[PDB]
Amino acid sequence: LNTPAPGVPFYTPLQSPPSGTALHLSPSTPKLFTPLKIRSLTLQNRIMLSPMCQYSASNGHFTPWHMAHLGGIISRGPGLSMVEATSVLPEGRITPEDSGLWLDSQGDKLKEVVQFAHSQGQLIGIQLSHAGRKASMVAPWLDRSAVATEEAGGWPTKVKGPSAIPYDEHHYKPSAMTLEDIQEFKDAWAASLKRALKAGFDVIEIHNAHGYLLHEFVSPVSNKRTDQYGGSFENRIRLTLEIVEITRKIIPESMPLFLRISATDWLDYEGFGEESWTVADSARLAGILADRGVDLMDVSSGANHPRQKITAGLGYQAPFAKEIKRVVGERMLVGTVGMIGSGRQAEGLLSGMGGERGVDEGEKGTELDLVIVARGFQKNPGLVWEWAEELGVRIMVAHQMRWGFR
Amino acid sequence: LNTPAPGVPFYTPLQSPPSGTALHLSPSTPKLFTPLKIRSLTLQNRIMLSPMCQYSASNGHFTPWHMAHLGGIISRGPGLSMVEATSVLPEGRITPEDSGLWLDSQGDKLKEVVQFAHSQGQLIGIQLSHAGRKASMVAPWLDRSAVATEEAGGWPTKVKGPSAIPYDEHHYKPSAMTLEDIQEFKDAWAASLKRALKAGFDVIEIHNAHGYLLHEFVSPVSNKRTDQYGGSFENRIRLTLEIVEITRKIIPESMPLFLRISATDWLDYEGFGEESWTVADSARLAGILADRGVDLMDVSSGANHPRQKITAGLGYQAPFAKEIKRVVGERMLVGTVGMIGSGRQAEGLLSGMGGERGVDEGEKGTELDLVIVARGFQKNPGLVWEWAEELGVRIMVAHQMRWGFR
Ligand SMILES: Cc1cc2nc3c(=O)[nH]c(=O)nc-3n(C[C@H](O)[C@H](O)[C@H](O)COP(=O)(O)O)c2cc1C
Ligand SMILES: Cc1cc2nc3c(=O)[nH]c(=O)nc-3n(C[C@H](O)[C@H](O)[C@H](O)COP(=O)(O)O)c2cc1C
Repeated sequence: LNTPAPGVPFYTPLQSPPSGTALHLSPSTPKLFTPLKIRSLTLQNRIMLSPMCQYSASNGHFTPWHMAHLGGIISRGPGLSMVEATSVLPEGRITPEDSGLWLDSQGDKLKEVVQFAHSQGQLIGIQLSHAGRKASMVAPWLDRSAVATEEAGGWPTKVKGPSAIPYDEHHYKPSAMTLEDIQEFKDAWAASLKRALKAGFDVIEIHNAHGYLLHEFVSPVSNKRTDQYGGSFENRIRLTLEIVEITRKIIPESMPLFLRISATDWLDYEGFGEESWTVADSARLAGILADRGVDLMDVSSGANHPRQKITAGLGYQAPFAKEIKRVVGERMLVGTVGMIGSGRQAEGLLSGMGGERGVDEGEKGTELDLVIVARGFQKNPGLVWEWAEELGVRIMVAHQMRWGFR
Repeated sequence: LNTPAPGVPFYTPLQSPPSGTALHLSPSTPKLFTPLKIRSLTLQNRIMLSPMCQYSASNGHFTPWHMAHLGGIISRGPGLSMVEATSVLPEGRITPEDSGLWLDSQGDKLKEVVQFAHSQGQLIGIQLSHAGRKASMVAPWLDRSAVATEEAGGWPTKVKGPSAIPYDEHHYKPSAMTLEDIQEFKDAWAASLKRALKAGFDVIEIHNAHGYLLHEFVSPVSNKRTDQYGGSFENRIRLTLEIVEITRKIIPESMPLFLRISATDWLDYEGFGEESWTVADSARLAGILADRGVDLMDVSSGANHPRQKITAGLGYQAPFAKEIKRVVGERMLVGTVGMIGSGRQAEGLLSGMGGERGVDEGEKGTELDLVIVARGFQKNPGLVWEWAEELGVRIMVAHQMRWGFR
C-alpha cells in the first residue's frame, strides 16, 4: 500500500519518518543531525531554512513561484522551514512585490504551502514584519537601492518610522509614527497572527532585524523619540516587548515564538561617534526576552545605517550568537546564520569547536542550538542531504528520491 | 519596474534571458552551454531533465507534489524538462499512483505545471507511454518487484502485452493484445496527444524503452506474434511506426517529436541463446525513424527481460548512442543518458572527447547532441548551475536567486 499522508486535502505518499531524519541516532551522531525540542515541537535536525524574500508576490499574495521555491526545499528536509518577511500592513512591504498578510485571502494562499509542508511531515514557520523607513523600494535585482515611485507601485506618503530620519538619500524620508500609528501597527500585528494560525503555521518569528521597523525602534541611531518609546534602553525596546506580549497572548502556549535580532548596527568603531545598537544591548535584550516567552534568538546583524562597517566572512555573525548565548544560557535557544558554508563548520558552531566562527581545525567552546542557512539552499535545495553525506550521517530522504540510489 | 512574465494567468517576474543561458556565448563556450535548435524551438543549453516517475499521482492526476518537484528544477534552467511517463490508458500505468492522460481533467492539472514552466521562459515536454506487461505493480520503495493486487488498486485481469509471456514470476501474466486492443491503444494515444497539446507542452516524447509496451513489441524475446505485428524486424517495429505516423499527423510540424529507445535488451551474451533486441536493431530503427518525423533519439537500454546482463558505470549507455549517431548522422539528433556525473564528462560526450563513455583524460570522436540527467537533478535541483561553475561558464539564473551572490 502506498500509504497516504494524513490531514491534507490531496493524496501524497506518507514520509515516515520525515526527510532529514537521522536513521541511526546514537551518541556519535553529529549534533547537527540530533533532534531539538522547542515547546510542543521536535525538529528532526538543526538546519533551518532561513527566510528569503522572493519579491514575486501579487498584492502580497503567494503564487506558484512560491510553491516551487519553498516546496522544493521543504521536501528535502530542513529541520524547520521559515517563510519570508511578511508585512502585517500594505505600507510595511519592502517592495510592491513583497509577501503580505493584511488580507484573509493572503492567508489562504499561504495555507497551500503549509499543507504541502505538513503532507511531508515537515515544520514551517512565518516571519512577520514591517519595513518601517526602508519600505517602498524596488526589487534589488532592478537596483541595489532605488525607490518605488508612486507610478511604479510605491507609496512615498505612507512610509513610516520611529523618527523622521531617512536611512539614506536613496530612500524615502519617513513620517515619525504617532501614538495612533503605533496602535494601528499593534492591531495589524494581532490580525496577521490570527491569519497565520488559521493557515496552520507551526512557529512564528518576530522580525526585529535588518533595519526594519522594530530594529529602527531599538537602535538610538534611528530612534530619536522623546515619548515612552525613546530616550533610554527601556523605552527603545518597549515596542518590541509589547509585540512579544501581544503575540504570546494570541498564539498557543504550545507554539514556539522566535525573534530575529540584528546583534549590532556595526557602528561600534572609532571615527563614527553617534551612539548605536551593540551586541551588549542585544544580549541584555535577549536576557529580558528569555523571561517573556521567546524560545529562540535568531542572531543576524546590520542593515540599519549606511555607514555600517561589516567584517564579513565564514560564520562572521556566530561570535555575536555565542555572546548572546553566554548570557541567556539554557533559558533560551540561540541560532546562528550567515556564511555557514559546510556541515563541518555547522557542526563546529553547534558543538563549540573550531573557534567562535567554527572555521579553525586545531585544539571550552560556547555551544549553540540551531544553524540557519539562506543562500546555501538557493544554490542547492538538497543541502541537507549534501551536509549529511559530508558528515557521514545516513538520513531519510523522500521515498520518490531514495529508491533510485539503492 | 518588476516586469511581469507574459502569457500566464498569474504575476511573476520575467526571466530574460531564461535561467541556464550562457551570458557570453563565444567559440570557446563549452558545447554543453551552447544553444540547440530543434524544429521551431531553441534549447538554451544541452542539459535535459530526464523523465522521472514520482508514483505520487491521484487517479493519474498531478498534485502539489509534482509542482514542488518539477517547478523546483525547472526554475533552475534545464535546456528542456521532461515530465514522467504518462499512461494513455488506465491499465497502462506502471502503478496505481502513476501519471495518466486518459481524462481531460488530468490535462488541466498538467497545464498548471507548463504554465509555471512558461512563466520562466523554459521548455517542457511530456513522455507518453503504456506499461504493457509491466503494468499494475507497486511503487518501488514498497518493494522492488511485487504486484498491486486488486484490493491494493491493481488490475490483474487487464494487463496486456504483444504476447502472453510474463516478464517474471513476480509480475502478472499479460493477455496478448487482439487487433481490437491495438486499435484501442492507437485511439487512446491520439486522444492523449490532443490533451497534451491543449495543456501546452512544447515537445512530445514516445516511450519505446524500459520493457514497456512499445519495447515489448520491438523485441523478439517478448513479441511472439504471427500477425502483421510479429515474426520479422519490419513487423515488430510496425506498431512503433504507426504510433509515429499518428503523432506527426496530430501535432504541429513546428513541434519536436522525441523517441526514447532501449538500445539493447542486454541479452547479447554467450550462455543466453534466445534472439533479442540489439544495438544494431536500434540503429536500423533509428535510420527508419529519421525519415518519418522523429527529431531526437533518446538512448537508454534494458529492463525488458529479467536475465539481462548490464555493464553499468559512468556513461555506460553513451556507446550505444554514439553507434546510433554514426548511422543517422545529421538526419536526427541523439541524446545520451545514464550516470553522466559531471559537466566535464557531459562536455566530453557532446564534443566527442574522452572516449565512448567520455571518462578518459588523454589523446576523431562521435559527437552527440544532448545530455540527459535524472538522479543528478533529484540530489541537486541546481545541477545546471553546479555544472556551469565546474566548467567556468557564466550563466543567467533566476533574478530571485542571483542578486544574493553579487
Ligand atoms: C534573496 C534573499 C532574501 C532574504 N530575505 C530575508 C528575509 O525575508 N528576512 C530575513 O530576515 N532575512 C532575509 N535574508 C537574509 C538571509 O536570511 C540570511 O540571514 C543571510 O542571507 C545570511 O545567510 P546566508 O549566508 O546563509 O545566506 C535574505 C537573503 C537573501 C539572499
Ligand atoms: C525515480 C526514477 C524515475 C524514473 N522514471 C522514468 C520514467 O518515467 N521514464 C523514463 O523513461 N525513465 C525513467 N527513469 C530513468 C531515468 O530517466 C534515467 O534514464 C536513468 O535514471 C539513468 O539516468 P541517471 O543516471 O541520470 O539517473 C527514472 C529513474 C528514476 C531513478
